[PDB]
Amino acid sequence: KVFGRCELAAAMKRHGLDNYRGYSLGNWVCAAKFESNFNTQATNRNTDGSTDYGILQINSRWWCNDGRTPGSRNLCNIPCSALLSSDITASVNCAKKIVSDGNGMNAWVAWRNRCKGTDVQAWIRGCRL
Ligand SMILES: [Cl-]
Ligand SMILES: [Cl-]
Ligand SMILES: [Cl-]
Ligand SMILES: [Cl-]
Ligand SMILES: [Cl-]
Ligand SMILES: [Cl-]
Ligand SMILES: [Cl-]
Ligand SMILES: [Cl-]
Ligand SMILES: [Cl-]
Ligand SMILES: [Cl-]
Ligand code: NA
Repeated sequence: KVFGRCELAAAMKRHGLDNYRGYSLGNWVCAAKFESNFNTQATNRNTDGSTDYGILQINSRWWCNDGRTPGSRNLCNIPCSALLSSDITASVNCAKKIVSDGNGMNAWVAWRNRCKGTDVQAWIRGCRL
């Protein structure tokens, strides 16, 4: 599913991401924009052999099982394919664990490089939320 911007903001908000670990909703929308272009089916191989999955590009080295990432863990206790669903529940539950791991949203390199410190409120402008 390719979410619209406000459509994703509303779903993330409903799932409790707004101000989760202190990160406002626009941070999460910005991260999803640059991680997946709001496409739940996005997948991208990393150089280490892991793969990132779904709207928030959650990686298989630590967070989900894809059966092809040697030495990796599955700390969200889910198959990585569950992160590609139209329904973002699994991705959000897993993202909550990631952003709690110690470095906050810096875990998403694209957030650090493209969203951190910017006017992230713009990502929720116009939305009836
Ligand atoms: Cl915001
Ligand atoms: Cl881009
Ligand atoms: Cl894909
Ligand atoms: Cl992989
Ligand atoms: Cl995801
Ligand atoms: Cl594996
Ligand atoms: Cl393969
Ligand atoms: Cl393994
Ligand atoms: Cl999803
Ligand atoms: Cl933080
Ligand atoms: Na894994």
